[PDB]
Amino acid sequence: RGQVFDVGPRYTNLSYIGEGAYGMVCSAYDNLNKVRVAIKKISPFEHQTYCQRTLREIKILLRFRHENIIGINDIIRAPTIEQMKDVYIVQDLMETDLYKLLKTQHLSNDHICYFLYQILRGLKYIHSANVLHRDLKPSNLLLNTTCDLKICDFGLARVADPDHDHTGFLTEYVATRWYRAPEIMLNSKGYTKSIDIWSVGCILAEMLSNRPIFPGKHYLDQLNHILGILGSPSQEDLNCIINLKARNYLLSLPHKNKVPWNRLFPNADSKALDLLDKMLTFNPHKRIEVEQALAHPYLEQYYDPSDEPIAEAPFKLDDLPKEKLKELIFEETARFQ
Ligand SMILES: CC(=O)c1ccc(N2CCN(C(=O)CN3CC[C@@H](C(=O)Nc4ccc(O)c(Cl)c4)C3)CC2)cc1
Repeated sequence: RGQVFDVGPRYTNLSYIGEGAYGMVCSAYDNLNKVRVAIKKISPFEHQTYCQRTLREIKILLRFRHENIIGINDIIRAPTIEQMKDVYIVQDLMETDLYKLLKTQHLSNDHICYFLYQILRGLKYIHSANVLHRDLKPSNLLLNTTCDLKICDFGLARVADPDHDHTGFLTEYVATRWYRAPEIMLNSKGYTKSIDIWSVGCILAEMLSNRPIFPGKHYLDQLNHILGILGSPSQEDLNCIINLKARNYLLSLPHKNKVPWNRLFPNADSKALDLLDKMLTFNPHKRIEVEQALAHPYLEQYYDPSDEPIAEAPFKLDDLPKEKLKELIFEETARFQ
């Protein structure tokens, strides 16, 4: 679109797909490996934050190999650090994403069940590598005509760090508001695996009704949408809240009873709602883990631990200047030259 998309000599015949904060994505013909691929142009080097998100996307996707996780097939950039101003990331081309599908189609239970299984199968692999995605939502679940589902966008991913998850009440957060677990607003930095399970619970709810379950209009409104459905937290859950300010705030609220899942989703499968309840558990310590979710009765037709692979070894940037991050991005993309 009169921007500049220099991907030769391997890729030709471009067509605009979309754009966002990250940059722009087109489809293109891989003249060396038969078919059309997706190529995204990233221009991150003027700011540390954009460099961090780019290095995470690249380092992680290059180390992962899983059917339900988008791969990186190739990376195009200049031959020297001085001339490198953009980076083009080549990935398998997908037809749509769950966000776009839910705007035009109501899904049958058997589609919801199969898509949920794939999300959880990919998430099992991510979590087995000690990685957190931290921004799961419908637009980050890519889909094709044969209903294959691939998780994308690891720009906000982190290595899990439960010992350093604690933070103060109403601490700012970057990931997508509607998919934030309640603890993000109360006492958590989103450094435990439970953060992702909550987001998957939101996605399941959204597949059941074609509407976001907790559409907060702003930061604090997100927690009151969550409490408006889950109802007031139990005494046990309040005494696990850590922060004086978070405890005081929850104790100051009028009592609110839980809205039954069968009243929000009167046409849903009862086993889907039992699993939804366990993913949307207020206390992250009581929230179901990915392996338990895969073993839940709702997914019994697909559950097969021998066909739900894990990573061969776990993964083991904050305040690193943009210049150092550019050098690391250069080194990480060297294998494709
Ligand atoms: C603000 C700013 O300058 C900025 C700069 C960088 C930045 N990063 C975010 C994380 N990165 C990504 O590339 C994430 N991508 C972007 C697009 C999405 C994706 O994978 N789509 C996709 C893939 C295959 C397909 O077949 C199809 Cl149809 C679509 C996730 C790195 C860059 C964020 C922000």
